[PDB]
Amino acid sequence: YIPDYKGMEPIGANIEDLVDYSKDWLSRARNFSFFEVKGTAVFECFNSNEANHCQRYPMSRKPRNFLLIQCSLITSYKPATTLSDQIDSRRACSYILNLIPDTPASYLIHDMAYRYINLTREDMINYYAPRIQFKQTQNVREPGTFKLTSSMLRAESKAMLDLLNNQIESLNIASHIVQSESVSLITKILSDLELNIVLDKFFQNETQKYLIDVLKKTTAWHIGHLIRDITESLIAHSGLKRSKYWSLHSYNNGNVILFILPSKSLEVAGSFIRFITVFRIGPGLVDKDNLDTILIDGDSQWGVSKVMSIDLNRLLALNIAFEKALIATATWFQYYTEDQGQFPLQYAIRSVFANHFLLAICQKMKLCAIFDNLRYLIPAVTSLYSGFPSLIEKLFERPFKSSLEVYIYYNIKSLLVALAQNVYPSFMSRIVYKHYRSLISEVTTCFFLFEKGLHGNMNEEAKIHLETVEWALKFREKEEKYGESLVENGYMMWELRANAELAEQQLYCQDAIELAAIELNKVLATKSSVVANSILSKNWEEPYFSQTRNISLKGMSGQVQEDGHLSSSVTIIEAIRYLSNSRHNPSLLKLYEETREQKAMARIVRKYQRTEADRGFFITTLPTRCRLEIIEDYYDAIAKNISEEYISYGGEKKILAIQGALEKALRWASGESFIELSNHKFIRMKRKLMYVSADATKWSPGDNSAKFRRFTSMLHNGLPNNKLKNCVIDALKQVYKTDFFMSRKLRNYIDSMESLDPHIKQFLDFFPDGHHGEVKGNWLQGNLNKCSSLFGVAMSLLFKQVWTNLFPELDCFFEFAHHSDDALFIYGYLEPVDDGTDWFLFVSQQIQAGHLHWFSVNTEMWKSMFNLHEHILLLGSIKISPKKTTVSPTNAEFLSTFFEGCAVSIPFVKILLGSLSDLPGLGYFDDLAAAQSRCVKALDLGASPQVAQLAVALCTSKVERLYGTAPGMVNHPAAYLQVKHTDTPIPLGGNGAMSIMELATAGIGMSDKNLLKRALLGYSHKRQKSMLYILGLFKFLMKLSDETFQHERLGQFSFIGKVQWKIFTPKSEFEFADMYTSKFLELWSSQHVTYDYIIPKGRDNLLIYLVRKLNDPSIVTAMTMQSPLQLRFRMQAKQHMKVCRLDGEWVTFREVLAAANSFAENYSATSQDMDLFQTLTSCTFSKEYAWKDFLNGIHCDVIPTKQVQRAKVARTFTSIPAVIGYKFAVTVEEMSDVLDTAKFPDSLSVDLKTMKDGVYRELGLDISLPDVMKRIAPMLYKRVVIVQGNVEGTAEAICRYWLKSMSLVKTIRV
RNA sequence: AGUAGUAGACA
Ligand SMILES: [Mg+2]
Repeated sequence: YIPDYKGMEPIGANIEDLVDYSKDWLSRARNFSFFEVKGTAVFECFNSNEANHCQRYPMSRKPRNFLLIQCSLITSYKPATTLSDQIDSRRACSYILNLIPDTPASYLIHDMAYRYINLTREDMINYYAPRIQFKQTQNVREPGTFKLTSSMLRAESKAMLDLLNNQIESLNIASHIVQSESVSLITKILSDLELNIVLDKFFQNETQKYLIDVLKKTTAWHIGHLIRDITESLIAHSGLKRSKYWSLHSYNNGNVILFILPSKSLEVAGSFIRFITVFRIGPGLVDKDNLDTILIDGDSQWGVSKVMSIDLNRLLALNIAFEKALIATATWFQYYTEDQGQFPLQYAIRSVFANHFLLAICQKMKLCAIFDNLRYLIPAVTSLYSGFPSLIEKLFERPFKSSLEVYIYYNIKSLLVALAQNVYPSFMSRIVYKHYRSLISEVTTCFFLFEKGLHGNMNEEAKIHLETVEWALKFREKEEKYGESLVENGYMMWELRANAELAEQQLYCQDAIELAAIELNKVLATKSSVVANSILSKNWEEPYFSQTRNISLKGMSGQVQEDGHLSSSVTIIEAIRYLSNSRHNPSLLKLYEETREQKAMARIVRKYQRTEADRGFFITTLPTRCRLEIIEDYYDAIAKNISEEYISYGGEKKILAIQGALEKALRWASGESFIELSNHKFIRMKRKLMYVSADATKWSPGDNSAKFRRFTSMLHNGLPNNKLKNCVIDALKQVYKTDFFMSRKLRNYIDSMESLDPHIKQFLDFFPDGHHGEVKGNWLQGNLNKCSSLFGVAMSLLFKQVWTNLFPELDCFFEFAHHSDDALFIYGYLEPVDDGTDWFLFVSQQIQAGHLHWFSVNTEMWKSMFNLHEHILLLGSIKISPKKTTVSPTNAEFLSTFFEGCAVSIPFVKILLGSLSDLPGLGYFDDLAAAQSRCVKALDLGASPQVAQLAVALCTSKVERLYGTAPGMVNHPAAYLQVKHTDTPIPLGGNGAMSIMELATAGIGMSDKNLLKRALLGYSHKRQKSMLYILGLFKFLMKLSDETFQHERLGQFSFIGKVQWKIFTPKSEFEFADMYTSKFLELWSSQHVTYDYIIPKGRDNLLIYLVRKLNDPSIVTAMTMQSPLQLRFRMQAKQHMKVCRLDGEWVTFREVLAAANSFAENYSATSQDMDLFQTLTSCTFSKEYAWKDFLNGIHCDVIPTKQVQRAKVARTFTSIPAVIGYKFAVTVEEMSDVLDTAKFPDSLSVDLKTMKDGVYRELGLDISLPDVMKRIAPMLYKRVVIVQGNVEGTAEAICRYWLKSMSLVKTIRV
């Protein structure tokens, strides 16, 4: 009933006071926060920092290791097999036993080789044996492992084993010999890595000859395949049962030997696989200084590497290193083609590929940090004004331990000085780009070559708490200095006029807040009805827990335990706990009323990102989520009506909106300006633009949340009262003070440290009880993004109003874009046309008339614009970053996107590289669909069709080897099915090879429908046995879909159906999953069919619906699987385990294949199946085949005219659950719940009448039948492309554009 | 010995 809360009275702020304050503030010279970019300045910065660096860190004489694996190749590489491994291992051990060991590592490999060569015939039989026929032996306990006890170890090998189970220096970058040595070493490595050892046709001319056929002969290519084999062996050894034993593998005809030492299993957290590599000395990933030993022979040298301990993250990174480098070099290839208008030469391509492969091999945190610095440094020295001195000072705040670090520093220094001298010379080549986009993209690809979360876990666990503790302490000092009331309620403007120090972060001006709210109300009042309806269109009377966001599997804080930590749970568990302990299902406002007295609590956990410092995100408790949901719903509803706020936009509508803003800015500058003159005359003026790509320093931490309260009390909503407004203000008051708990991991770490250094003592003092402290003002990051972004928009509008009042004679222009801590400001200013006469005189006349603030607009008035905008933003506790903010007349950066004028450049390599890590863990069909979907998303984001096709091939191959369905593997369909690999349905291991264009247009499930059409046509034409077999396979798939339940249906949708996979089974079975028996759950699902499409709105039925949710196969899998645990997928999927679902039991994929074959061979085509398949072929091809028909029928001819590049532009591709619920509703509670869910309960029947007819026409099926509509319903619930300028928004034109871009350098006419 | 680190770790 929206309980009445205390409101806040206005204070009557006057815009005249702020205008006169700005008049005074602009009469003095103001120091610009940025520095001009010149070659001499950057050179001086580098020189000073380089000379000062030697005092920061102790002298180091030995460069540290940078290569994770050391190996070498002299000949072409062949993939390893079992027999090949056996013969290679025998030959390699024969070679090794003839060498002389001197280091303990050489002694250890000698002992391992002796033990392996002294293994019997039976041991060699059990060794290499598949899991089907493996039998335990005295020496061999696992298929690929042997035992090597201490009775068979020398003194040196045992010494090495003891070594394994036992301030930071830096090199001299200032030294000119250290740089030379590092450059020589890295250059030698790179040079030896380059040593040579319809769309399909276009791919053949271009992507094969100049990209694939060039890099296929390189040493890097074959070394990458060898690294894949070695990492596959190490992954196989990392199993929970195999890891405690020794292992010996050989590659390249016995030239490379991998010795795997006993290791902690990689299924555990914080474990390392330990291994040694012994190889023949030659070209490749060789670092002689960091090699453990070199054993000489009769003109043969054998490099023995150190013992390397590698974690799961780096091992999985190394496993896909070849594909990573390949996609990176292909992206570089396309970008070079776009920039230079020509294909790169062979030497440059080989160099780029070797550089990418070296970067992917060296998965080290320090190189990642260096590249993270570089991706910000490059925009700094390429701008007009930037914080490049601070960025260069930050680049030197690190020790350079490895040779690669010194080499990269050398290259970075050279590139930055050359850039600031000015044409964009490349960082990893010797080409001169014409566009800054080519350069920034290339270095961003280099940055994305590093996997996320390479940081040290223990250090980062503290580094994520440090900032929150520090800024809470700062807030405490501010409260002590100025008083609690002044800090919380803000300072008045008359106080700022007396104390100019008041303008700083965590302090705000009440007058500024009110004036900004007035400026926003000037827009909000012209759409009062729209704003009010949007507010009322929220979940204000809907029950709280009947929302998907309220029962999700995302993290949640529980209650303070006996030890004092905050519990870890998920949202659904807390929802079920509250519902069990409650009597009804409360509303959002009711839930806030019940839990208002409890206090906001939070924890911080790692985000696991690839930045130099890992930011952490906060997990709060339930009442905190209620308060935040109230505030964020209110402010999202209000902010949807503001065009300068960009979080409220869609996922990719932001790019379109910022494009429109840029067109407005460029249209304003197209023209001229006129300044009236004393004697009714006019001084002409030229319009100019200046973009500020701005970041915000400590956007949430250095903030005061109370500033929102008054803002909320003054923002215009069309509601007829203040009840909801007062509730939002109350909720904001209830998040002002929060409990911040430290993680138990950091707590135990500090508890294990005995004595404490002073900084750790200062950090620990923030927590009085030792577990949680109190944070004021700071709204936790990602909790009030919409509110704070709208507040920043309001402050920008306040600056606009103040500046307009300041200079009514000046017709300046302003465009503002806010996305929280990201901002894009566009200042349109005026310059004298001819010389400066009649303008300097005019400004002097204005000064002589008392308008002293005109001193700021004498020259470069955009500087004064930014100064005043920054000051007014600081009035609202918003600091523009002095380092991360760039100022430029041409180039802008916003939302990870680069603009040059109005052009758009989105980095598509990020999602392309993430496709290689795409693993939903739900099945072969689902994972293939996800990978292809991400490749299609890359195509929409600017990837070329050829590069997208290459990534599609790589991702499909990766998924095929992941699930064992590729030819020669155990789950290959051809071994058990009487059909071909390409004629098999995809859910049954069918071939995933499919062109990118059809996936982009037709869809993801096109392959199964095409196979169904082929089988139907064959059977209806000549009645083959093979076509009847394929139809029987489709029938078998349809049976499996019927065996499942409607409420258990996730992932991609296939009408034919697919196998159901359960992959991860928890050992604890979760909480609240046993209060209702399985029989009860299935009977309830049988007798309550309305709830397979809607959520129950009553507590009694919603508790059952939620307890049933904890037993979904896709829920227990997703509630226990982590991002890298795809490691386990190499054992229980490829080698195969009890994963798939068949006949109400969990079996292997092999059992599913056998059952499919048996059902398909004994299959007869009936009339019902005939009609069903006919409808499927005649209804899904009425639109999808038209895409295939459009692509096949069209013809492309290559015009001899050379391709012309152009600026890119973003174009567009131009409730039902309640309906099924109403259809299936029988009981009174089901009807009530579907009426509540439905927005228009009265029209529902008519809607149902429209649903039956619409499906009967478009889908050719009647929803009156239960099974048909049950199959149809998942599909009934159903894009922005970066193209060239001439392409229109019609969906028939974007496919045409893709066909035109089928060739990278040639023009195509259709 | 590795990863990591001017927060003491894996161990
Ligand atoms: Mg920015």
